[PDB]
Amino acid sequence: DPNSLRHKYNFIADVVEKIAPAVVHIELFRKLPFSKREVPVASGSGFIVSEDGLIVTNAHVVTNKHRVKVELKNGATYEAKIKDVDEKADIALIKIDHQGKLPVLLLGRSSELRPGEFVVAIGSNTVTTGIVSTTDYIQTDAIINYGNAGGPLVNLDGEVIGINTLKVTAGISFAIPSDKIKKFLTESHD
Amino acid sequence: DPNSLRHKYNFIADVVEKIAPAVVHIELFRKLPFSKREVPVASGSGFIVSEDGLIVTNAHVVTNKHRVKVELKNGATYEAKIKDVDEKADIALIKIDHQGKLPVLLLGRSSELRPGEFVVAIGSNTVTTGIVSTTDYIQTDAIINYGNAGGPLVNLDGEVIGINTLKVTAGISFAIPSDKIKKFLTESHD
Amino acid sequence: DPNSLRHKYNFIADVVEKIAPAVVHIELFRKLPFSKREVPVASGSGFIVSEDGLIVTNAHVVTNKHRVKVELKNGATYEAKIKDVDEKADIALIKIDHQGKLPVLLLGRSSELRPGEFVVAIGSNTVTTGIVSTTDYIQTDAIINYGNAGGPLVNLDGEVIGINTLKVTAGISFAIPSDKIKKFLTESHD
Repeated sequence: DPNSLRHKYNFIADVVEKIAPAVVHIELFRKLPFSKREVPVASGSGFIVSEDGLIVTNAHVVTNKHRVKVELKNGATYEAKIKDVDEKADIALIKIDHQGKLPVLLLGRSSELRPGEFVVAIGSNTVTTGIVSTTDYIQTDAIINYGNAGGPLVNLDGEVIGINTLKVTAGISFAIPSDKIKKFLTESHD
Repeated sequence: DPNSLRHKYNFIADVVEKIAPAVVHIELFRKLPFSKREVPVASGSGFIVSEDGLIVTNAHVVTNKHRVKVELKNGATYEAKIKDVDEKADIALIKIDHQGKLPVLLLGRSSELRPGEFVVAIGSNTVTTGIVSTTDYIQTDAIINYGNAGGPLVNLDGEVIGINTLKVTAGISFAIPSDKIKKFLTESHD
Repeated sequence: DPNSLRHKYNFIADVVEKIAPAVVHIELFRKLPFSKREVPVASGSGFIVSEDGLIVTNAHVVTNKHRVKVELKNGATYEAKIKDVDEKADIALIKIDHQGKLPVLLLGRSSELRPGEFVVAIGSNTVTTGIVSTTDYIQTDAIINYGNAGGPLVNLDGEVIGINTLKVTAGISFAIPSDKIKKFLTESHD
């Protein structure tokens, strides 16, 4: 039955299946006090914004300090390189040397978001959904935790319209807008 | 693409765009101890149930005590007047003298709610959504906080079927039913 | 208007109306210290997986210890009998002697769940909804509390794809999968 409710109405499933591949797991490693032996300090999610392997996450998953390894949905790990890390903006860009063209999430214009729009908050995997709760930051219903922090908050078209953050206020989560990411990204390409 | 998921399925956005104008921000002001100088004690949301400017909220946003100012979505502030405040019912009615016909939210019959119905919880702006979790009060999934307390909980037709309240139990929010509001409202018109 | 949003899009209401009858309220009673006088120790939900009145819940609503009474949506109470209680699996099967064929929830294959699928978490009544947050246990957005613990987590077809559990982690609820239930159930029929 394509007249069935499950087929007719799992539009979030449809979005997640489309974006999961471009969402990646990031791990921050620090060196032990007087050792050459590094160990993971921070873990998070990010996503790919370019075929050759540019990746964006927030400044908490990645900070210029440490060493970063990326792991792709498929399960191959990759030493990643830190191209830029704006702390004020809470955004980070890293690059991995992948063999062949990668899958990419396009950015949506977060000024077009309408209050009430469904969005999907996704990481590495773990996915929650909700709506845009306010027209800075984008606020939302959707739970954000360590499973999806750093990862994208997307609209029903599969367009990144935020980065998930762990800031929460009275049940409401906060994400950095894609418009800040657009900005950040163009000012790095300098 | 009107075949796009974002167009096809943002029905909550569609409801919010329709009701936002009739949802208003209320502020309760008290006089300082021995001064003529008043200051805001309480803040909340309400909505309009009549063109000339009758407005309903709960008895926590407004209580016969203080002084109330209303601010409309558009941003004009207005001294509001307290027409009735049932404490047992946790409902309040106030009136503002607006220049011209205002937008109005109709009441739905909250006995018709079916378990599982999507409802939208809205304030001033900030919006959350969920479902009716139980057939007194209407219980629901949707987060209610200071952003939308006092404001309406509506059904997918844009009909007020509750007032948002800050009572919460094991994750579940409570709203005063429109049927109590209908009651309250008719017993005031006395 | 069947072109109305409320008619067009309350698919969760539609599912809940279909499954509510097969969802039941369970109560665990223990004997007072040196008395014949028993009193309720635990309360929960379950559901029916057979016309003659087999019922499943988790091992927390029911444990081989106590005495169990079932109450049906309609409101008739029934002494229930404990047919099997796997503690490691956190599943329990009980049987009630009902007069006539009861309504039954079929099991879906929880390996078919896709991340993002809407599911509905239901008890006795109280209902919450969310999505599958991870491909062991099924994780989800939906609030699970005492209102629906023990009860089924279902997919949009009305197929039980989990049992609701009170385990929670960073906002995310856990349910025992239908595939474990299938397993459990066939190994009991021994």
